Amino acid sequence: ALKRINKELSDLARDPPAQCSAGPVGDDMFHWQATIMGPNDSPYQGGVFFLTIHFPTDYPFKPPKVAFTTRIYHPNINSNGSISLDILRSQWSPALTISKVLLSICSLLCDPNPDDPLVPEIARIYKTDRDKYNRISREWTQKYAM
Amino acid sequence: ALKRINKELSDLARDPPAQCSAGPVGDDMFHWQATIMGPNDSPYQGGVFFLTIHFPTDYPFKPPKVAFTTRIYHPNINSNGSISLDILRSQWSPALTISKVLLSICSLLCDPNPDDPLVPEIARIYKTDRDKYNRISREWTQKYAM
Amino acid sequence: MQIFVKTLTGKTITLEVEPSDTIENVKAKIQDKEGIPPDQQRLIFAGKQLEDGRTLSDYNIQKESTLHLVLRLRGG
Amino acid sequence: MQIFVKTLTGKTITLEVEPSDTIENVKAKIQDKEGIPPDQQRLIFAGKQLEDGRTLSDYNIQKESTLHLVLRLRGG
Repeated sequence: ALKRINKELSDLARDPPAQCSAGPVGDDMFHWQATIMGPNDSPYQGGVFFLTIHFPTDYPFKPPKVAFTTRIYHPNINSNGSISLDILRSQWSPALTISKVLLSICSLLCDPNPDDPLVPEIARIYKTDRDKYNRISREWTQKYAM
Repeated sequence: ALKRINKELSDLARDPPAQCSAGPVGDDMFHWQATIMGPNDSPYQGGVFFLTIHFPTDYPFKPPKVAFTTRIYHPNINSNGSISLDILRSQWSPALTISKVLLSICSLLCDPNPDDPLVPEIARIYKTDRDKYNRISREWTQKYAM
Repeated sequence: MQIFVKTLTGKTITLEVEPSDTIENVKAKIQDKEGIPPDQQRLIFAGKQLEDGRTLSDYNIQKESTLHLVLRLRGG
Repeated sequence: MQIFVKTLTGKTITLEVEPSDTIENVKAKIQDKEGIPPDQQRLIFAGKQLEDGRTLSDYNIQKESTLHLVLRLRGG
């Protein structure tokens, strides 16, 4: 997995994701730390969100384990930072990259998947009361992401 | 033991343990089934854990046999669900109750005893790399406890 | 009959039911009050996870009993 | 000299040792690589449980021998 991890790391170097960045936290290639700017469209705007990426020994056969460390108000993201994204589980492909995963996560922030939620109460609010969801999501961005 | 088992069963009825419940599985008083919510503080949060309780004929002179049926990542709990808690063995008292045992187990989930482990490799991780232990413990909660 | 449902956030729901009401009916009442579909509902009582096709009296749930509502993830 | 230790998880440890190394020394090397204290270590070879105060040559363990590391519970 080490060669694959390095090629990916360098790849971000030549074509760096906008409003995203990642790297090894320290000297361990398997363990990376990443940032996501709140997407301009989203209610998360202005917040900076930190994430951890851990690569399994079997990577890229098996998907990287990705979680939020920064607190966030999302139907698809729980209090512990765990993420419900298809690309991380069922729909993973060795073809896919961390850059793609980060892009997928940014997209997820813009458009949540309420029907298959990680937090049912938030999903309910997003569905029946979008204004309240946007308003609360903003409160948390300032409270936790600035 | 039957009168003692009933008094305990009813006791939980008047003062029910928070984030815990227990009862006879069926018509046999000796064999009980119990649930523990992952404690809010712990990495087990959001998981629901099931346990079996079997009362020895000699109860309460002898301790109830308690085990996890739900899979869990713990230094003090093994793959087969067996539990290393003092109250279950050396430190049992006829004075003690199932409610107390469940409370003790909840406490155990919040604070593991690595130095006297049931799984040495997990205890090592909890001790030297708490972040990895919290991260893996969360992976198992979603994988097995939701 | 009146029973309580305790959520993970620490809120208590107050339901009006009958002993012959199925666990499916109860989840529907929880949807009326909380707007959570039964899909994402999971009830615990007396050490058991309550099955949808059984009644409250099957689990011998009676007045003022407190049920526990927890998550039911289908994995997304 | 080189010997292997097989764990219950199916991992193989690769140690560097000498025939005069005690079983105590070997457990210390296993701690260097796996971080498990000798307390919680238990070694098996040739039907025997290896005693801490004896050497690898006492048990006639030689190059490329595979030892089995298993649990040593003190009961907690």
